[PDB]
Amino acid sequence: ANPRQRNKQRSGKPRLTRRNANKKAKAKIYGNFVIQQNWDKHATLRQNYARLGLLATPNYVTGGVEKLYPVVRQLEEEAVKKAARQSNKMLPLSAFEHAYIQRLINKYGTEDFESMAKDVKLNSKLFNGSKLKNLYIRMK
Amino acid sequence: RQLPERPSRRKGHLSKRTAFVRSIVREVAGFAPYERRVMELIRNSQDKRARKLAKKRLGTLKRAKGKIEELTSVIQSS
Amino acid sequence: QRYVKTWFNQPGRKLRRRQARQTKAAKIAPRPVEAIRPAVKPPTIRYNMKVRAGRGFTLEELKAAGVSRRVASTIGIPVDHRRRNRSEESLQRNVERIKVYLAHLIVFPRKAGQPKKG
RNA sequence: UUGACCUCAAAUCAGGUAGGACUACGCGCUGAAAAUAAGCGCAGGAAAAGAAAAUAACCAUGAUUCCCUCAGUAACGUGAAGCGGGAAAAGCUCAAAUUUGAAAUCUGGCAACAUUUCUUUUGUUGUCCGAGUUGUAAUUUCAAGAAGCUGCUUUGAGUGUAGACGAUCGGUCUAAGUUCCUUGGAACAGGACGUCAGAGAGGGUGAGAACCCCGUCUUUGGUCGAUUGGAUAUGCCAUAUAAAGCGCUUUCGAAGAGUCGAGUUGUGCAGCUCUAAAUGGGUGGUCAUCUAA
RNA sequence: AAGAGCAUAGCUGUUGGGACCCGAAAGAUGGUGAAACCAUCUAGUAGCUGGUUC
Repeated sequence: ANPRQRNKQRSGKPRLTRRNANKKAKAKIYGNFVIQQNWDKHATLRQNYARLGLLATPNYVTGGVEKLYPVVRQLEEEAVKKAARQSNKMLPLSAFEHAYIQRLINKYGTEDFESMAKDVKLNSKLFNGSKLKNLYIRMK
Repeated sequence: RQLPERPSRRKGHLSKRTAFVRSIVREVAGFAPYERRVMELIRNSQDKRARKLAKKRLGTLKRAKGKIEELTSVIQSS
Repeated sequence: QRYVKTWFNQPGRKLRRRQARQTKAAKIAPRPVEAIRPAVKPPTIRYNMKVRAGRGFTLEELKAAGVSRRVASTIGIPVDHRRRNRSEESLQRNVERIKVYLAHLIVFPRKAGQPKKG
């Protein structure tokens, strides 16, 4: 009706036909590979979550439930596996630190972490006692 | 259950610095026309005339009250 | 009785929102669609005998429950810096709401950053 | 005699940006015989609002928006709001505190080196000039927090490769009568005999065509692409002399002014006259609640 | 004083929306000409006139 839409009604240029509509636009799953294998491309998301043993929501369902009649283990072992592979949170000492703590321990014994902190010459960086122990245990 | 203080309710108490900064500006800036007139009336002891003048200027009694003791202490320090 | 609002898009708004739910969780599968909300008492005399979902767990609820503010929003536990526990009843009802949550939670490990040296 | 700056210019100076259109919905402002129409200004795929200077009077609630309810109630024919049920959910950033054992920051020129929806896009590295101490970074935002002490737990604004997985653009593949008899210019009609069907939607063809043709179903998919989203595996670099959470405190805790507000005037806001404070100030019912500019 | 309603659909009545159909003299906004004109408000206003279908 509008001149604009009358233009391409009386024009000869073909439209920009864009083919988009899909009945039941159930979006397919990406993200986790485990769930993506064991998804049901037909059933609904709240069915699929309850099928797998995953709580769809922790909070109460604000409507009805589905009553038709009168993976979680895999996710668990995969989880503890990766925590095991990436577990060694311990860090070594760089060459500077290797000398830095050695010179402090070669002169203030080994357990007087309050004395090393008070030192003004060797403990130039003014590291507190809590970090001095951290560098100590990091050496071993 | 008693509840630990929410740090918003701390607002407006005072500071040792913010008080100090406010004291310096009071001396440095000087005094407004009305504060000059009010101060002179205290020195002449026409306080009842002085206090009623302040309420006309500011608008409320507590505001008028509060400014009077600010100026009187200034008088004694001077 | 001028301009009217007519609801012929009510059935299509029902599906538009259903597809948005479908689109959302499909992006974040293993995790639930929604966060956990606390259980709070309505603020009236007509409604103080009922329990309803809150906005999030106060600072003290998470502190006793064992999560700090920063790691509580990552794993999906909203915080409510406004709300506060005036009585031990609400503290215990919501502390043990997070207790069952942290028991049913499987926090997957992330990728670490390991510099070549210390 | 020579120079710092401060302010102000000029240039077809180097590089940039603004205007006009559309206006269904957005935000203003102005405004009739309804805060309407018309007028005026301004935006985006949404806009606006928005992390309480908020309600309430409870066993308290907890940004905003929207729907239902509250409710034609309350207040004064106009016409609420809180609570209640839902949809959606996500939080945050500055100013005000000395980096003072180091302006740690950034624009630009050139020089290189990569990257690309892309020779069109986007940066990094070095280097010189400047910006900037009348304050650019790090830190902090009241929910706090900083500075110490403590001892536990954590860490990439990287870059290739590979595969799976979604997203888009285009190309590509699809079952079975056109067999006889009468009507007719025409068999797509009538009858006979058969077939296909995950396809008997629709259209075309010389009259009612599942089986002539295009399609339809398969397709919630095969196939060749072309770009890409986010994860996963693995390789190579990595400033970690660091940065962050939480116990503890014999330490401290900065918080927005011709604005709040009082008098009057125009229809909460605005104009004029005057002009604040620091447990202060605002809003509710001495307590509660919030912490504006 | 041993509760009778709640919802829906239909019929009819009535009140309000353009309100059974058509029709009056003004006005308001914003414009175009040189008070007039133009498109809006606007289906302005009816106590009244005319019509109202087997």
